[PDB]
Amino acid sequence: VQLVQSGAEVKKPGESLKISCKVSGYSFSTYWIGWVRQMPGKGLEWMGIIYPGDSDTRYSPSFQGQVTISADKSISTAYLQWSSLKASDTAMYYCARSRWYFDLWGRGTLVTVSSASTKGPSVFPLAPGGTAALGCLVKDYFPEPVTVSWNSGALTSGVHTFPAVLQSSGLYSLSSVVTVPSSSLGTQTYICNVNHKPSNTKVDKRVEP
Amino acid sequence: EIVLTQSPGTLSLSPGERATLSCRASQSVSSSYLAWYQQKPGQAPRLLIYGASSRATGIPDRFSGSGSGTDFTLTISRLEPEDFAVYYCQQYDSSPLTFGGGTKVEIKRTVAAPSVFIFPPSDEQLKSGTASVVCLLNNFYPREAKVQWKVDNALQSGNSQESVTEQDSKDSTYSLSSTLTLSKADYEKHKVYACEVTHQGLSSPVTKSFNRGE
Ligand SMILES: [Cl-]
Ligand SMILES: [Cl-]
Ligand SMILES: [Cl-]
Ligand SMILES: [Cl-]
Ligand SMILES: [Cl-]
Ligand SMILES: [Cl-]
Ligand SMILES: [Cl-]
Ligand SMILES: [Cl-]
Ligand SMILES: [Cl-]
Ligand SMILES: [Cl-]
Ligand SMILES: [Cl-]
Ligand SMILES: [Cl-]
Ligand SMILES: [Cl-]
Ligand SMILES: [Cl-]
Ligand SMILES: [Cl-]
Ligand SMILES: [Cl-]
Ligand SMILES: [Cl-]
Ligand SMILES: [Cl-]
Ligand SMILES: [Cl-]
Ligand SMILES: [Cl-]
Ligand SMILES: [Cl-]
Ligand SMILES: [Cl-]
Ligand SMILES: [Cl-]
Ligand SMILES: [Cl-]
Ligand SMILES: [Cl-]
Ligand SMILES: [Cl-]
Ligand SMILES: [Cl-]
Ligand SMILES: [Cl-]
Ligand SMILES: [Cl-]
Ligand SMILES: [Cl-]
Ligand SMILES: [Cl-]
Ligand SMILES: [Cl-]
Ligand SMILES: [Cl-]
Ligand SMILES: [Zn+2]
Ligand SMILES: [Zn+2]
Ligand SMILES: [Zn+2]
Ligand SMILES: [Zn+2]
Ligand SMILES: [Zn+2]
Ligand SMILES: [Zn+2]
Ligand SMILES: [Zn+2]
Ligand SMILES: [Zn+2]
Ligand SMILES: [Zn+2]
Ligand SMILES: [Zn+2]
Ligand SMILES: [Zn+2]
Ligand SMILES: [Zn+2]
Ligand SMILES: [Zn+2]
Ligand SMILES: [Zn+2]
Ligand SMILES: [Zn+2]
Ligand SMILES: [Zn+2]
Ligand SMILES: [Zn+2]
Ligand SMILES: [Zn+2]
Ligand SMILES: [Zn+2]
Ligand SMILES: [Zn+2]
Ligand SMILES: [Zn+2]
Repeated sequence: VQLVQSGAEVKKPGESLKISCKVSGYSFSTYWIGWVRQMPGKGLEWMGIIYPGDSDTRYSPSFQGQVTISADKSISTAYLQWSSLKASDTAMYYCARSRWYFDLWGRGTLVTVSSASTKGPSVFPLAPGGTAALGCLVKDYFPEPVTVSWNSGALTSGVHTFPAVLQSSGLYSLSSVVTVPSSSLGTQTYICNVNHKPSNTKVDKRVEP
Repeated sequence: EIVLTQSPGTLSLSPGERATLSCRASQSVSSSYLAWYQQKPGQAPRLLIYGASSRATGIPDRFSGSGSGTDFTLTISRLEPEDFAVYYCQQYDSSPLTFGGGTKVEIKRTVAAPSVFIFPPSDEQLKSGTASVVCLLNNFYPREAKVQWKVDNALQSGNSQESVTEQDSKDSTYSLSSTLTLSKADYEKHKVYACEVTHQGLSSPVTKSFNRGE
């Protein structure tokens, strides 16, 4: 059994959106199937379930009338749709088979809703009693994600790449730091490698004391 | 709707020990229709237990559940490294099929004080008109800590953001960054930039500071 969810979505407020979950390996029409929200940093929230055989639905009151759950059994697909997205609809959305407990889960669809437009990050050095710390500040990008490595992946021990934060501006920012021997600052080169695929940006920043 | 209360919010235990997680319902759940799920960072949840006490397919014997009515328990009888995760209960009796708020099971270790580092803004960023000051608290335990920003010895609220890592795989600690962001014009109106850190492992607060331009 597979529940295959549609790809990440990046939308403006007010726009409509339909995301999908296509099942294989069981009788789609004889089990309930439903949707769970998870905002980043929060727990799970039940949205509703549908019985594809006849499209009976059960909705949470906090989502009813904001979303529609639907199903097309001819292609074994369930759907979740919004007629008018709000920024607060930014979340991961999971489909899962419902028994009524959720026994088989899709991998999730990330939905980002923002007035922001695609933007690559700026990368600034965080320049450096035995240990020294240095890093890179990856500022003002949209949407997620960025990836950060150090020395093209040869430096991993002591690296903390922090979760992104959403700024009041609507752009994301994160820092990546690493602790190293103070004695190495004169003698080793430290470079943070940053990739932001949505904007096709690759940036290497040498971080010097 | 039925509200599910999970306690404690966080359990701190050692490898090999037993975790007992609680899920209390505001109204009685019929027919033991209470499920438990595990979620690891970056992954979808997975089912552990259904019917309050039945193991889902493929789930190992160290996970068990019990209870009825308004009181339910999840037991992880021997904590393996994979088991330090977040756990959710859900009732699937009455629509809406509500989740509890989650319990995190973390690794308990000895107290470790943070090492603290402060980073002034880069000249490259300053050219662009903004100033970000970064404070790093490295490898501390437990997670509780306080960071305060001071500019010319005045406390700063509303202009900083924090981020915390998941627990470290090698030494079971946490790290935290706080970033204070000002316009360059505002940054140049002040001299002393400081972050002050309090933590159980510190006998008194640690302050790291710099003087802008000096
Ligand atoms: Cl549509
Ligand atoms: Cl049914
Ligand atoms: Cl949300
Ligand atoms: Cl939420
Ligand atoms: Cl986020
Ligand atoms: Cl909005
Ligand atoms: Cl909103
Ligand atoms: Cl699953
Ligand atoms: Cl927005
Ligand atoms: Cl923008
Ligand atoms: Cl020292
Ligand atoms: Cl991210
Ligand atoms: Cl990364
Ligand atoms: Cl993140
Ligand atoms: Cl994120
Ligand atoms: Cl790169
Ligand atoms: Cl460079
Ligand atoms: Cl409520
Ligand atoms: Cl309670
Ligand atoms: Cl607690
Ligand atoms: Cl063990
Ligand atoms: Cl029963
Ligand atoms: Cl397992
Ligand atoms: Cl086992
Ligand atoms: Cl075991
Ligand atoms: Cl976790
Ligand atoms: Cl320890
Ligand atoms: Cl610079
Ligand atoms: Cl305060
Ligand atoms: Cl002035
Ligand atoms: Cl100011
Ligand atoms: Cl001021
Ligand atoms: Cl403090
Ligand atoms: Zn995010
Ligand atoms: Zn919520
Ligand atoms: Zn029906
Ligand atoms: Zn109702
Ligand atoms: Zn909404
Ligand atoms: Zn900026
Ligand atoms: Zn060397
Ligand atoms: Zn490169
Ligand atoms: Zn309520
Ligand atoms: Zn109580
Ligand atoms: Zn508590
Ligand atoms: Zn976690
Ligand atoms: Zn995630
Ligand atoms: Zn073991
Ligand atoms: Zn496993
Ligand atoms: Zn560290
Ligand atoms: Zn904090
Ligand atoms: Zn580590
Ligand atoms: Zn350590
Ligand atoms: Zn000022
Ligand atoms: Zn203080």
